[PDB]
Amino acid sequence: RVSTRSSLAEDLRAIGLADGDAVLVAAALRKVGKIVGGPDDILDAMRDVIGPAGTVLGYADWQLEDEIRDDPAMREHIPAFDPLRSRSIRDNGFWPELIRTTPGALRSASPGASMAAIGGEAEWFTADHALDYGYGPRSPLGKLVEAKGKVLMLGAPLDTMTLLHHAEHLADFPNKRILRYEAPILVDGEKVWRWFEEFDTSDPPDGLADDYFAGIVEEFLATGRGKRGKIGEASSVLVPADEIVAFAVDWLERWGRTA
Amino acid sequence: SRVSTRSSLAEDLRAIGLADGDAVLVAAALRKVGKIVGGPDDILDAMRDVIGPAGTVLGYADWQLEDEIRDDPAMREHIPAFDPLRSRSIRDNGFWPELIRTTPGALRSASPGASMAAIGGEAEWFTADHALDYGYGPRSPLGKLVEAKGKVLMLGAPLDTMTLLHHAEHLADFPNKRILRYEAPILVDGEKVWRWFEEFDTSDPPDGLADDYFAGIVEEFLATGRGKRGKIGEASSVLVPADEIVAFAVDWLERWGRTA
Repeated sequence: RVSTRSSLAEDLRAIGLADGDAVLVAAALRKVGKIVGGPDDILDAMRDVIGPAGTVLGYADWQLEDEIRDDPAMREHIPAFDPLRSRSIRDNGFWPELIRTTPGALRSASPGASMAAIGGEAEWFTADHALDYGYGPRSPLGKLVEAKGKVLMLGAPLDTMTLLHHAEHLADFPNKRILRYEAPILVDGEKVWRWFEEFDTSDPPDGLADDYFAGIVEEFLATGRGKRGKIGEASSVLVPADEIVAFAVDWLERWGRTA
Repeated sequence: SRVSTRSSLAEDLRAIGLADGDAVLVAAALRKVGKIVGGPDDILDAMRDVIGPAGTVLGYADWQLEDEIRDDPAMREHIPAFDPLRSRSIRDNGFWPELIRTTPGALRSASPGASMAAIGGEAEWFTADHALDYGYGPRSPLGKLVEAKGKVLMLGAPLDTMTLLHHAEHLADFPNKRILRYEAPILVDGEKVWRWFEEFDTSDPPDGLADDYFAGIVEEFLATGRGKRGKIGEASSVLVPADEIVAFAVDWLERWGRTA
């Protein structure tokens, strides 16, 4: 069947979205199916279910492709990171670009961990995003747990749950990989190369698989605290950010104590 | 097999004919340009560097409607009205018009079928007072482009996608000019109100002509030496004065209707 802004609203209410919720969404918009007014009907329906006080987020990142790090003669030609002009990454899909390009949207300043938010608390999730360790508490992810937010996997593969990288920052497990890279950002309004360091989110900890987030999400849904539903034609899940992070921290700490 | 930079694209745009201050309507196929360092925005950034802050880059936006609005009924109330701020550009000619519209500081026309995204110094002038009915006539950024003696750059896109020539279809005097009538939801007094539109049909060539007959008119105009070709990145491009090819397409169409 075709999905409308009214139809998508009922599908989002059924899966467990309410007024005032702040939900981080990673979406594979192709699985949703035919929509009348395009994929904007999804975002418009969400802002109707959660209201103007609710907030919708999306993992923006940016198109850099690691050709900046050690391809000199590119350095003077790589544009600086601008949280107003830098396009979001196309790895997980068009959904982060849909939020950012929507009028009235905002975008945090940490290049690797940048989130595109829109809604009443969009000014709060994007503000004061730490550059180094951009997945820690001083990030939109940590504020999503602090605000008891939700996460909706709109047909996207479950291993793409970026929120669980915030659990990697908190989990006490031995030998985390410290990733030090150099990226160009805007310092005093001009392009300046800053040295960054964070926990390796491009590769899992030594031992686990690249998609070990998928097993953590499937284990959490087995508890019943999560909800599974369909939005249009895309089978989706909806989990609380505060519980699945604490569930993943215990998952990682339990796995790390085997030393 | 070379890569293009913001500085590299600027020097390529200067050789094709782009200069300071002038306006340029761009229909582009960004894949033909090849690898670019800072993404496709380097193309738009390079133009605004060559044309200066007073120049204006325009793009044919239209909007996503897919003609499912046409007569599919009771799907009528579910169609969001046309918003020159939130309705996205059609994706059939490429990402370029949406690249301009989503760029900060850009504006967008008000005629749904013929809407145009513009950014630059005179972005306010080109997008203003765009007539809903006959959105390709003299009261459109196409007519304002001819008035300001702008240019048209075919950045890898096929020459039959030069939208400016639709403005010449409106000006040319040839018999049996088809008329397209349709209704689409727009914004009247801040609310969605359906409106019947009347315009010269642009989705089909007039009187059994080739669907790509725009490409021939540009190819014949380029034979006069009045335009200029040149590679921008790795894409063969065509820069053409806006006023001269409209006068060329008018005489081409008027003499064609006479010969019939």
